[PDB]
Amino acid sequence: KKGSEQESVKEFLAKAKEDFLKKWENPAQNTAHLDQFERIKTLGTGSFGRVMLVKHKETGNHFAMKILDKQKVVKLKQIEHTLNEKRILQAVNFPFLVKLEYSFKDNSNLYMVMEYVPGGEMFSHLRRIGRFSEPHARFYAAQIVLTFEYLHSLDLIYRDLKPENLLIDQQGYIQVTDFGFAKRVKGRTWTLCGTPEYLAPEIILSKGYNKAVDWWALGVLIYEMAAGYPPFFADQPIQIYEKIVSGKVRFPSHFSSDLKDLLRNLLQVDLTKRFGNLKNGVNDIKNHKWFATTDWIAIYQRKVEAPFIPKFDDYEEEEIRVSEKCGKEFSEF
Amino acid sequence: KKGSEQESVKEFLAKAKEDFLKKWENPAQNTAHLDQFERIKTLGTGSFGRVMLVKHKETGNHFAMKILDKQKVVKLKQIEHTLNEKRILQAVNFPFLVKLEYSFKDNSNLYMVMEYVPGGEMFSHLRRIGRFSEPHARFYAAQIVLTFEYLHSLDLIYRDLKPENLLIDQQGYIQVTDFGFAKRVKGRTWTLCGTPEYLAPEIILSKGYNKAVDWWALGVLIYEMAAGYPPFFADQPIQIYEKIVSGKVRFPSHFSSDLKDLLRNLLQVDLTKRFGNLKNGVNDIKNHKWFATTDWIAIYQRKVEAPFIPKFDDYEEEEIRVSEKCGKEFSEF
Amino acid sequence: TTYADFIASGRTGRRNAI
Amino acid sequence: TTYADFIASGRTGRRNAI
Repeated sequence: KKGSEQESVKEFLAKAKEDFLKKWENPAQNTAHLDQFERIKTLGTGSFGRVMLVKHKETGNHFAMKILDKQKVVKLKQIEHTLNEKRILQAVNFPFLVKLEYSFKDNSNLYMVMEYVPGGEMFSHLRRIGRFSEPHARFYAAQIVLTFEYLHSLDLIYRDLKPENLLIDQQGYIQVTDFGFAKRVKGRTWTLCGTPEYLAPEIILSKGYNKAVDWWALGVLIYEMAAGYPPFFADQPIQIYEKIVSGKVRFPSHFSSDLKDLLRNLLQVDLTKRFGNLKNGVNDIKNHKWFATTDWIAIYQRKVEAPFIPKFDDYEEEEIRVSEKCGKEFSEF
Repeated sequence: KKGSEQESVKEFLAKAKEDFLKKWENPAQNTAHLDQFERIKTLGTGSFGRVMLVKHKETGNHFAMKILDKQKVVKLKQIEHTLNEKRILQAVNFPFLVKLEYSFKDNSNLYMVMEYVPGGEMFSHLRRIGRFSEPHARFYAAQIVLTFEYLHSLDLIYRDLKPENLLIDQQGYIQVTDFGFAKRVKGRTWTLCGTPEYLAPEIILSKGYNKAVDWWALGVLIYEMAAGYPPFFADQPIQIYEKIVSGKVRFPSHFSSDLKDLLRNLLQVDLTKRFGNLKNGVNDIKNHKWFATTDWIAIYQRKVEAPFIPKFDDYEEEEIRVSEKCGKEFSEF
Repeated sequence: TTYADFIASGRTGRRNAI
Repeated sequence: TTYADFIASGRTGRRNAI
């Protein structure tokens, strides 16, 4: 039971930390190679490069290949960010983090091959469906909770949670993507980053911050998942900041009482008082009334039936140009 | 027939111009007064002020009341824009322009009372439904065509057409709203304005422009109505401009042939060559193949059945503060 | 704050980072 | 240019003026 759960997580998190430190320090370099994947179709694009749907010639598995054009990355000054994501990503291992299956580079480009998640991002389902019900939202919250719990024990702080980076999988579960802001930080950090509407009052107030930033982000999420829109927004970030800074939310009436209370303990301006920050940390979140019905090990195990499960002219193809090129810069990749 | 139509419009446009010049020059000042309307509920808000759903105590009619707070307008430097819209609006009169039923001011505020259009804006139906069919889109285009034809003969150039300012009425027809960019200009103008994605290559290239800007805007519209998204877009206006400037559109395959051709004559970078600008003007648009099936007088008469017809916690009320105040500035209102 | 005001802002699409 | 790319941009909501 309970104690017995605690028992378990403890043990787990500990073994987990051992594997992470190992990788963290003794990495992973040139896993596969281009030629070993067949090119199926452009899934999307963007600065940095285009993201392709590929299938691994032997294995017949499908992956999503992110192709970063070295030169572009360098120009947009995203070297450090690119190398740190590769690093974090090949070190970590958790049911709800998308997986970095293979990595490689060539004259021209950097390649990151993750596990293909067809359902897409929550963001779009969210705006289309409108609102998620307290229970649908709770399923997703449960998953994030755990992830944060894990992530944090590795001194990592995800710094950009928002529906846009949570993709829905074949079984209805979440997968956290894109770690280009994560930081391993045993302490306080100061850089200013993330998305406006999710930013913690501390980040903008320029005081240095820590793990607690992601627990205030959690609060915006459940709020936007259950409301339909975020607790603070305005067209013009400045404006937004202002509001986040007063820390004055208006919960919709259909909220629960129980959900308001949790929200109010997450949407805390005072770190001292924020749930997630107190001596007990997670525990304060997992023991909340709002989560009473939640089987956490059950969720860690994908054992719970999920409530939702996702199921135009196409692109204008092109050609991995591959033609050393920025070689000093990306040596660590 | 045809000739006979031509006959008519001629006559019409002429009489129309006579009424417009009259008002243009001999206006309309303090029509109603606050007390004569009961306050039903906030429909929306914003800088400048909030927009209310009111009902005219005697008459029992519903209006939408725009309340502009003099001080705010002055601070955001929108005096000239506010007075010119009031002016244009009380001068004009056309089946598809929302109506300025009453106007007034008081110590505190400026009041513009238009006809209430419950269906909302096309923008939202558009993004929800997704795409409009060549025929649904054609119905809307037909209406805009006419409006532009009218508007222009009064030397007015609307300078901001986009799905967001076209509201759908009770019978499925369009109503053009918000004229805070319109200009009466017998000639070329130079100010830089409108929405990025609808901007004419000339506006951004800073060469002075004229009526033709609204015919290039028409082209973006039918394009976004039929495609789902605009012919030029990018996250970051700069980017957008660039593309508009090359004037290189990609029509989706489901387009018609006939619709491509019209589009290509509207999405013309060369004014010399743009449909709407040539000797014949409108005529080049109304005689296009894409519109062959269109009964224009029929449409002017709302005689055609429309294809679509439109049919959360509420606001946090407040209080017309009314408490002279900016009196020099808004004298002309 | 409210649905009507949020679906009127420009912020209903994917938001970027800073 | 294309549906996938537009619903990924930030520009799917009401656009403002300049």
